[PDB]
Amino acid sequence: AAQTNAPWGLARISSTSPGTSTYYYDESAGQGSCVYVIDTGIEASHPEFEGRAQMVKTYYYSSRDGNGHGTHCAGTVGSRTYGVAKKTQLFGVKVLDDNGSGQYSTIIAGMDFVASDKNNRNCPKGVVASLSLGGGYSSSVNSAAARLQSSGVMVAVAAGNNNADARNYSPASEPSVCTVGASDRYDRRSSFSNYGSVLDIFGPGTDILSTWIGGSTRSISGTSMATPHVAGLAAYLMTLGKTTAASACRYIADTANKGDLSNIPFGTVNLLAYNNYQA
Ligand SMILES: CN(C)c1cccc(C(=O)NN)c1
Repeated sequence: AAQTNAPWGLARISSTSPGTSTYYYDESAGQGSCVYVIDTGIEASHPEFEGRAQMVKTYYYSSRDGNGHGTHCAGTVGSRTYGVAKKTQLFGVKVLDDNGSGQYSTIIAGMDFVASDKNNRNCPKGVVASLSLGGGYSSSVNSAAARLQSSGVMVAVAAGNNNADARNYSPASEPSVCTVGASDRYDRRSSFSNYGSVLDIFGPGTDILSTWIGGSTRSISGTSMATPHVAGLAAYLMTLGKTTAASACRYIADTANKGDLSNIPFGTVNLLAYNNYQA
């Protein structure tokens, strides 16, 4: 399948060169997989989700996304126009308030929730969790992400946006999950992207167009935007049977475009997520 005039990040993950405009992908499109977006919520009513999104848990007074961040990330995972895996099932877990903030205790509870709740959902091709969030180093937060991965969920987490070593941030620094840095449309490390040995992979993160609340769209930037590209890619590859939740991060690194990014500090992987789709 081909989406003409796609957002640059979708085109990038289906190309060995920057600057293309068509997103090429297998038509299975992540059908049969499920991605939990652990964030500010998801505006499931957005036409771009086509009924494939639903809120399953909130830690606040409402399940509504009153911010937009979670809706944007969910759109990059699986919206029709802006998503990597256009036929996946999206589940929203609201651990962040409408200002985009959340306590670590709540974020941990949300991860534990997904590890259990997935045992109650039909996800025949497997389960992914996308965590476009974090703060300073916490062994408890890292352990919660490790538990979620161990339970059989492909966990993708944002590296963080401090132009610093991700070893000092969580859940970014948890080795057993998939830590995602951000790149721009010219194949440069995004100006804000964290780096370091804990990173597994880079994805498109500067100027990413996706869904927003109020049935809208907008372009924003962050490792929060790169993370759902990788989560959606994992769901897509799992539906194709090429990998599993336990092995998807390594498979994505195995098959990435290698050595093509600039301003990668020595000791950080130079790997850009790539779907390797051949029609
Ligand atoms: C919104 N910010 C700064 C953000 C976004 C995504 C991740 C993080 C983090 O600290 N990860 N360990 C921070």
